[PDB]
Amino acid sequence: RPRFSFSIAAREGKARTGTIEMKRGVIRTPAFMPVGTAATVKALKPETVRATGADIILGNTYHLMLRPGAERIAKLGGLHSFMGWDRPILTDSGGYQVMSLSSLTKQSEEGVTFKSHLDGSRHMLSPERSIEIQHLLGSDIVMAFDECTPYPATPSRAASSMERSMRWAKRSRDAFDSRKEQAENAALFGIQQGSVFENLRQQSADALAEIGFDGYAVGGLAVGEGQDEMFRVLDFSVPMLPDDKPHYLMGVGKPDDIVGAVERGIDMFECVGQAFTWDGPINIRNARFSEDLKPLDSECHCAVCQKWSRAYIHHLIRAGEILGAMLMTEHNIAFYQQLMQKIRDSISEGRFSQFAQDFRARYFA
Amino acid sequence: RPRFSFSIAAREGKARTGTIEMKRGVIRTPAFMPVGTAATVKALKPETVRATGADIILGNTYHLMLRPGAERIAKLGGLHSFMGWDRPILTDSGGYQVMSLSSLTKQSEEGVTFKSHLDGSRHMLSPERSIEIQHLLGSDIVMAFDECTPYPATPSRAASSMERSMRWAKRSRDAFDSRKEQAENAALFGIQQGSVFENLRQQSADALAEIGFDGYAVGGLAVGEGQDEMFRVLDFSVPMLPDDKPHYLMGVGKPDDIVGAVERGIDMFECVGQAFTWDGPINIRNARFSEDLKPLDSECHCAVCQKWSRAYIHHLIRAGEILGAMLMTEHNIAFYQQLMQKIRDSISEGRFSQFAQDFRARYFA
Ligand SMILES: NCc1c[nH]c2nc(N)[nH]c(=O)c12
Ligand SMILES: NCc1c[nH]c2nc(N)[nH]c(=O)c12
Ligand SMILES: [Zn+2]
Ligand SMILES: [Zn+2]
Repeated sequence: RPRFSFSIAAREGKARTGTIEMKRGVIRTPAFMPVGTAATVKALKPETVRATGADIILGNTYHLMLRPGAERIAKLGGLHSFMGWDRPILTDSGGYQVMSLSSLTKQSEEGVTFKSHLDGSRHMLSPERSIEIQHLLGSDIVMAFDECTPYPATPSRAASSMERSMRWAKRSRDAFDSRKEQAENAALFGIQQGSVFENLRQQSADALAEIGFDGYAVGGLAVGEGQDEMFRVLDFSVPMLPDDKPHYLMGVGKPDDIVGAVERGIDMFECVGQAFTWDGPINIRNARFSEDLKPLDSECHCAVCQKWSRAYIHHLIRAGEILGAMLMTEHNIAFYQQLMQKIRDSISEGRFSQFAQDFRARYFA
Repeated sequence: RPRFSFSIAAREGKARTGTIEMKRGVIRTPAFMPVGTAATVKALKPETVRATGADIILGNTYHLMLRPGAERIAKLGGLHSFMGWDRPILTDSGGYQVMSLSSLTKQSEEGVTFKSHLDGSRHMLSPERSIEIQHLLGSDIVMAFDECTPYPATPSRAASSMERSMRWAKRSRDAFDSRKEQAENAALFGIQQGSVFENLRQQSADALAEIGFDGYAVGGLAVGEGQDEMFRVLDFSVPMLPDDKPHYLMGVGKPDDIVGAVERGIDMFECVGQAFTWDGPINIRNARFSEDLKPLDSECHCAVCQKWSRAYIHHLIRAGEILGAMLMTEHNIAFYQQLMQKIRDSISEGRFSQFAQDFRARYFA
C-alpha cells in the first residue's frame, strides 16, 4: 500500500534480501523480472508469468512508443489493463533500444532523434519525453533517461557520457516530480554510468545520491567486458550507491552472473532451444534428447516439468511449433524464479555463501 | 468404459444429438474436433483445448510418420502420453496429406509411395501400413485408408477411385481386426467416396455397410464444389449410410457449413487474424479495431473474451507476437465448441430448425 518502501529483512556479506512494497504489489528481493516486449512476455499469458513466481515484469518502452504508441495505450487504460498484468511494471527509458535498434539517430544535449527499425517514421526522445511516455504507459518504476557508453570506452568518452547522463538524471527527476499523479504513485530509479572506471563510477554515484532516487541501477555493464571484469567493477561500484535503496543491475540475467551479482549487493535483475537446468543449460534441439522421457530438469517444480518430456519439447522446437516456445519459456522463467527463491531463502538463513558454492559446483560440473 | 458405443438421445429432422462412449472418454455429438498437427493443437496446451470444451481431437498421421516417426512415438508411450492429451484421438489415414503435401508420389493398387515435403526421404503408405501407424500412435478412432478424388471428377475416374477405396476399406478392416489390441480398444471408421455422383455414393455406402464399420465418414467433399453443391450431395449421401452409427464429414468446419451439415445428418466435424463472432467473422488486423476495447465477441464465454480486448489482440497479431496466436486460437476453438453446444441443446429441445434460422440471420446480417 505505500507508493514505495524498500525493507531489508536479512543480510550476508554484501548480499541482502527483502521487499519492495508498492501500490500494485510487493516485490521480493533479490528479484528477477521477466521482460515484456511490445506489451507481452513472449509466448506467455500474464497469469502464467505470475504462476512462475514473478512479482514484477519489465516493459520495454522503445517498441511500445512505436507500436502501439504511448498515447494510444494511455487512451486504452494504460499498459497494465492493456496486457492484463496488474502487478508492478518497471519500464526502461527507451534509450538503450533507440541506440541499438533504431536508425539515423542524431544525439545531442537535448536528447535523441531517430527513425524506427520497422518503418521510416521520425521520432524524438529526451529525458522529459521518456518520463512522459513511461507515465502514459502507467509505469510503476520509471527509469531515468541516460546515455549509455559503448565498451570499450576511453576515459574521456566515458566521462563525457557519464556527465551527460547525470545532467539528464536531474532532468528526469524534475520531469517526474512536476507530474503529480506520477510523483504520487510511481517510483523513479537513477542509473550509474562510468564504464569500468572507479573514479567515474564514484562521481556518478555521488551525483545520483545528491539528486536522490528511489533506487539505483548499475548501468553500462554486460556490454562486452566479460564476467571477470563485470564483477571487478561491481566490487567497487555497488558500495558507492546508497545502501538503503534497491540496486538494479541492468542487462544481467545469466544464472551465474545473477549469483555473483547478488554476492556483490545487487537486488534486481531482468531477462536477457536453450533450457536452464541445475546441472547447466541444455540445448533441447540436440538429437540426444529425441527419446529422453525425463523432464527438462529433474528438480524443477514448474508445470512444464510436471507434464511433458524432453523428447516432446525437442520435437516441438525442431518442428518450429509455437507450443515449443510456450513450454520452453515457461520452464526457463520458472527456473529463474526458483533460483531467486533459493537465493532469498539462503540469505535469510545465513547460508548464501554456501548456496553459491554448491550451485556453481553442480551447474558447471 | 466400452470400446465403442454410439447412442442417439434426441432427433429433429435428419439432425441427431447423442454420445459416443469410448475407453478414453465420452464424446458429445454433434462434435467439433480441434486438429493436432505434429502432435500439437497449434499454440494451445492440451488443458486449454479441453477447457474450450473439446471432447476429442484429430491427429494428423502424415506429419507424425515423418516427424517424429510412428515407431518412435510408440517407444515413448504413444501419442496421448507424448502430447499430454488423455481423451480420445481420431487419427486420419495420412493419404490426404501425402497426396496434397508430399512429392514424387507413385500410386498403385498396393498403396502410395512418396517423398516428404520436408526432406527427400522415401516413404510408403498402404491400407496395412496406415492402420499400423495409427496403432503405433495409439489412436482411438482409426480411419480407413482411401484414395480421394479430385474435384471436379469425371464419372469414370470417380468410379475407379471409389472402387479402389472400397477395396482398401476391406483391407483396412482386416488389418485392424488382425491386431487384437487395436481391435479390442479402438474403433474403425470407413469412408464414403463417389464424388458428386449419387449412384457411386450409393454403391460406396453399400460396400462399406457390407464390410461393417463403427462409423462412416463422408469423404471427397469440401474440395472445391461449393456449399450449394456440397449440401446437395449430402442430401442424398448421408441417408445411405447406416443410421445407427456416427457420420463424419471430413474437411468441413465453416460455422454455416457445420449447421447445414448437421441439418443433413452429420455428427462429427474438424478444424479447417480471422476471429469468429456470432455476427460473422472479423479480421482483427483491420485498423478499425486498433482502439476497440470490446472483446472479440460480446457473448463468448471464453477466457480470452473475459480478459483481453480487440485492441490488444489487434496489436499482438500485427506485431507477430506468439500470444496473439495463442489468444486467437483459444477464442476460435471456444467459439466452435459453443456453436456445437447450442446445436446439441437445440436438437435436444426440438428447436434446431429455429436455431439454424436465427444463427444464419445474425451471422450474415
Ligand atoms: N548495459 C547495461 C544495460 C542494459 N540495458 C540498458 N539500458 C540502458 N538505458 N542503460 C544501460 O546501461 C543498460
Ligand atoms: N475431401 C474431404 C477430406 C478432407 N480430408 C480428407 N482426407 C481423406 N483421406 N479423404 C477425404 O475425403 C478428406
Ligand atoms: Zn521446469
Ligand atoms: Zn471468446
